[PDB]
Amino acid sequence: YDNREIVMKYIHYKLSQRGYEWDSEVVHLTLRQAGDDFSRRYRRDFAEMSSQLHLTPFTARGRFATVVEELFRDGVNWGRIVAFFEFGGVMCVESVNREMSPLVDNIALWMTEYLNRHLHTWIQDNGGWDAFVELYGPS
Amino acid sequence: GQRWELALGRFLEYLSWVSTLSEQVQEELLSSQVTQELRALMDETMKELKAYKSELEEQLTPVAEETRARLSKELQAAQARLGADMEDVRGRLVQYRGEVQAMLGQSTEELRVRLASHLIALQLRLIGDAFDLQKRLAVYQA
Repeated sequence: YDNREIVMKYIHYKLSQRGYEWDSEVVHLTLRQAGDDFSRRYRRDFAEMSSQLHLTPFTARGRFATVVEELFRDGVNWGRIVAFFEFGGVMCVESVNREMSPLVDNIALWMTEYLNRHLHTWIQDNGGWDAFVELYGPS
Repeated sequence: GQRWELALGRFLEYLSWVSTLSEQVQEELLSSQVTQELRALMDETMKELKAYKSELEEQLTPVAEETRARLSKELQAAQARLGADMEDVRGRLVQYRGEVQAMLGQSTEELRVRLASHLIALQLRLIGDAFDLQKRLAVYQA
């Protein structure tokens, strides 16, 4: 329910910063800023989809899985879910920069269910989604 | 506050250059100078971080203690994750070295794409783990 919408607007927003755009709102806003604080630690002393991989329409599900596994290999926290959202965004903007985009909808359904099935359980334990805003809100 | 973060920014900045996987980098990756350097910047990051939790434990004066045998234990483990990510980054480049050594110095693209996969996963988890900390180093201090 919730997680489908949260992915929608977060991907929505990640298009804007690359001169692009395609198809309780305090959650969506805080997560948008968290990904910005996160990304200007990234692109600060890094580079963008520059440390990239070889992304085809057929390997994207493999690289998504490899990265997402290793991201949560040893626990789940809020800072890593922001990375999970940031990574999912890095997928979509590398797509249009590499001439794919209906992949985005796949990536969008590669983040929702993963929250629904394997992340939903940890979310409600540490206070639900409204716990994320309480810890990253007035900051 | 902004010094273990600077040492971390020096670890990430160096890793950033290894993520370029340049001809320069690949030649370097067959030596032990890149993994030796990573341990230094990591052992510096953990040093500045360990000395900064102690620095807080001094001016940290409110001391509600029924939950602080839970507080500091949550953060002594949340720094345990940061040193873990930085150890993993180092190991992922030891495996790359030992893998090309079994290819007589040669290196396939299947290997470099796989290494780039792990480096991205680690950069993300590194930054995210450092984020879950710097916020938890403001519930400690405030």
